[PDB]
Amino acid sequence: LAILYMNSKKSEAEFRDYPPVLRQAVSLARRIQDPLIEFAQVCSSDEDILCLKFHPLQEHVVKEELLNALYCEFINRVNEVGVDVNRAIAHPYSQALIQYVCGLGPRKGTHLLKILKQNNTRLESRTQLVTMCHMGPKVFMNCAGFLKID
Amino acid sequence: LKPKSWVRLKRGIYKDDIAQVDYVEPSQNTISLKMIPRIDYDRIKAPPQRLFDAEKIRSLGGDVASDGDFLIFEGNRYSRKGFLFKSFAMSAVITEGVKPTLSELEKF
Amino acid sequence: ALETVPKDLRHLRACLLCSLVKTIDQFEYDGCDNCDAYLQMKGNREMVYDCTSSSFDGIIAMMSPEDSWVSKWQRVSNFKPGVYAVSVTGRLPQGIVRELKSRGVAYKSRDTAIKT
Amino acid sequence: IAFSSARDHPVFCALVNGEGEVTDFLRLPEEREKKAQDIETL
Ligand SMILES: [Zn+2]
Repeated sequence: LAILYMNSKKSEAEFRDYPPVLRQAVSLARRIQDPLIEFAQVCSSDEDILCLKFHPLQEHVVKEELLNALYCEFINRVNEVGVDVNRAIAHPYSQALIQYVCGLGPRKGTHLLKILKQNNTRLESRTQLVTMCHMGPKVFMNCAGFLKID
Repeated sequence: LKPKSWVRLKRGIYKDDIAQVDYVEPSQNTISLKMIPRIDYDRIKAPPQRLFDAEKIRSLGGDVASDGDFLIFEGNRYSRKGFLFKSFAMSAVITEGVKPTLSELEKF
Repeated sequence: ALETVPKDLRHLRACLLCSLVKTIDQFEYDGCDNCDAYLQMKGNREMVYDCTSSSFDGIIAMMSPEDSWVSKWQRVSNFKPGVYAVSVTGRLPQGIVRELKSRGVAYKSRDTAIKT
Repeated sequence: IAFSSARDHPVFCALVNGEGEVTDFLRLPEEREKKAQDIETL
């Protein structure tokens, strides 16, 4: 995974002067703390996650089905671990996780973070989601359990 | 060299950067400008233009003083509502030969 | 006489009514030679910086303003011989321009420059 | 700590704080004297 992050354009953006091997070092240091966070943070897209070698024959399986199966395992893990929106606002690294929170995704998540950022305030309570943001009752029903608040 | 105008920087780290002048001190000693920082904050040393944010910077350390939406740090880095308002030196900024495009109108 | 010519070419500014160029301390100490009864900028700096601007282009040293083409095109022919700016940027505040109109002086913009 | 082929290639390491931010990094580039100084700086 650190090789993948080292090669990723994201690492270039985050560390422009650092040599490639220095980028592996930070990714390894992040992975040991929490592989879920690092894996989700580097595997931004389908083209990225497919670079890891899960099985020698993975290139031959149907991509729509493989990607769905892998993201389903990410969704499961992110919902078991939960996501802290406050640290996601303060620290962009965790912003990747909400995409996998059930009931949410890129469109809804980026909107939610954009609002919370623009307001410059942490979520004091989960009721703040429907109060401050414009998310509907059913998505709130789905995701409220999986959203942590320190 | 008048307020509400558009100027560009020539020397220093702010190479070829488009900025805007908001207010000029009646003493004409220093001038206030709207700009985007290019420093690393002492972590890359032993970068492109992107908007400043006031929360990822407060953990590296240093003398940081926050009073709500107003922040002061690292040699009076005047800041308000997430934007920097520190003043520039007249020799480093060039006023003529800018001719701003629509993209600048959306940044500030 | 030479009291009207810049003492030093450091800190030069052009009056914004008559475009006469002098050093900041020359205006502050002696005042503007052509325009004093309608503006009254002698004895303070607040009025000086409100009306008078440092942002001017070129200088024309006018030796015989009475008999010169450059003096006509520039509307300085009835002024005293001295150094003038070719073009000064800015506009008077919304107080003296009204007072000037009230006193019968038609304030016309010294910003001769064409935009782009 | 990360590295490569090592044939005339250095070893790099980065200290990452609990929040995920990175601190100042260290470069670790007959052999006994060089390794001894590398060990000492480490
Ligand atoms: Zn005058």
